[PDB]
Amino acid sequence: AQSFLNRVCGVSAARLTPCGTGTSTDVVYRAFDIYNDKVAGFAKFLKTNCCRFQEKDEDDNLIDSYFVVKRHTFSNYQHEETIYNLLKDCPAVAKHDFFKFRIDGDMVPHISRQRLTKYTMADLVYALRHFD
Repeated sequence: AQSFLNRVCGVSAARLTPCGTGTSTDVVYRAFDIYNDKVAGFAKFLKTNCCRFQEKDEDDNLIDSYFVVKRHTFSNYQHEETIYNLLKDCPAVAKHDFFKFRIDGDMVPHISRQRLTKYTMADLVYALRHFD
């Protein structure tokens, strides 16, 4: 519902406006740099397992800061929690926030990264190397 948004902004000061639907994911077309068993390369894929929330300034201005909450597996969910707890104290590590929110009869785990930007650096490099 709406309380999901009230959990996402968690404890800081947001002023958060949804960036899509209600409480589900949002498709985007973003440049990835991927290598595994099947696909390999630097190409524009279409990412769809995140929820985006854009931060509102005072004066109800829209500021360049997005809360990106990803919802994915449970087994992966802790591994990332452990490694974050290890690297927590670095200055360059985007502040994470791990929780579990129930939708239907499931407390599905979410991992929210805070105060990130619209475009990553892969997007800059792609846009400047494949220029049309």
